[PDB]
Amino acid sequence: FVSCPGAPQPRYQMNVANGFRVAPVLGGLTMPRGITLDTRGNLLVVERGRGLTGHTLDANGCVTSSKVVIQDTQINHGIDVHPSGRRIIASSGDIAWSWDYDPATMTATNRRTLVTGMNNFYHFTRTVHISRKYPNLFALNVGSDGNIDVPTRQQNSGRAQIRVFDYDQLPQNGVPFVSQYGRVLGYGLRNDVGITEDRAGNIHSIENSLDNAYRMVNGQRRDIHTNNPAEKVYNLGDPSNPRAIFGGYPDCYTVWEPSDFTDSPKQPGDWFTQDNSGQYTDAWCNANAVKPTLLLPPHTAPLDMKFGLGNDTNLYVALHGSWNRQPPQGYKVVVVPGQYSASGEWSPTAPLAQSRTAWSDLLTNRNENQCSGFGNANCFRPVGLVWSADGQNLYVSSDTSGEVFIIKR
Ligand SMILES: O=C(O)c1cc(C(=O)O)c2c(n1)C(=O)C(=O)c1cc(C(=O)O)[nH]c1-2
Ligand SMILES: [Ca+2]
Repeated sequence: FVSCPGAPQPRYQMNVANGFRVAPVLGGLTMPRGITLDTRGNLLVVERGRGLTGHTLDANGCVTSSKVVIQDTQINHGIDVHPSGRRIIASSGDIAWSWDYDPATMTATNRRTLVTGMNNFYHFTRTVHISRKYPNLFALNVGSDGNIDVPTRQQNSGRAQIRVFDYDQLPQNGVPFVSQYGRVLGYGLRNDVGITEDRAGNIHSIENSLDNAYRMVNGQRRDIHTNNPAEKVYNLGDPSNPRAIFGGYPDCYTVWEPSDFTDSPKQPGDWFTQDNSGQYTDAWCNANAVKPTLLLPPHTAPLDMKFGLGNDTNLYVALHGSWNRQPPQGYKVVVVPGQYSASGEWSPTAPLAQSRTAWSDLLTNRNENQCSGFGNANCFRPVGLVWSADGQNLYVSSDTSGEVFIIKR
């Protein structure tokens, strides 16, 4: 395999790990965000500002034709296909809807309003994940309204949190996100755009953390943003038994670089607060917040993740790349090694405190540190991931470059 028939050349230099090949399958798309595959293996793409587009595939996984499945200017990221293959769910910043779906023709009909009132202008993606273990259940993310959204201390803020809804219980015209139907799976989660599940049905989420981090040291503001805080994954567990896991936000953040913490020694994965005073101190975080399972580098901006299939026991993560770091970093797909229990529960191989070095590059730009976005510096910016059912092809969207790629074993 070298390339897909009729597909455009990649816009940018793309390097891949040993044993893989990469090629574009789609170009010139309008802000392609979330992607998935239906039950007949067709590719579905949210083209933010256009709608859901549907793409038939050949035996190599190349795209042969495209059509508009949902003509809608408001759906802006989230998309999933029910395990039955006969329903899809997609969202704007404000509302999640379902449609009846027929994979034979990639046709969406009979729109139904599910969940309402979610809009904010700061973090406006509403990631959708339908539980594969419990197919009547679906999760929705609502990120914070602001870098440090203090009201998110309360669950009933309806922000920086993921709720699980039972489709079969929803009134016909839908429900507010903050309602008894939206059961809090995790809160204190700044912006958890990437959501997936392991083979046991546990929900794992991945977080975009704090911008412009500082640490108060003897009353002076130390700028620690270059290498703090960590991006991170949470294991939110069984979505049929939601328990409102507290992830720490808006007060507690996760150490990436310990050398930024001179007042008292820290390890990667430890909690810190910006001020370390009043009620919400470092010690308070230790006693009250649930730790993530693994770390990824500051500002890398994970937007999706997917587990490998079959005998591939890795987690794959799309890192959109930073704006709040000099030099920039991310702009890649990475691999995190792990293992499964007998029941299919995934865990990373590295202990949390050793996880800074545990990931590795799968798909990269020429040099992530060269990706400023001014002049000729431009890079592909991974957003969405999906594996083919045979585990041989991994699709990757890049919103700002208008591309979808296939990574082939
Ligand atoms: O720290 C950063 O440099 C940085 C970069 C990006 C990015 O440009 O994608 C995001 C974030 N942070 C972030 O915190 C966040 O919630 C976020 C959401 C998105 C998105 O594309 O949906 N990008 C980013
Ligand atoms: Ca950030």
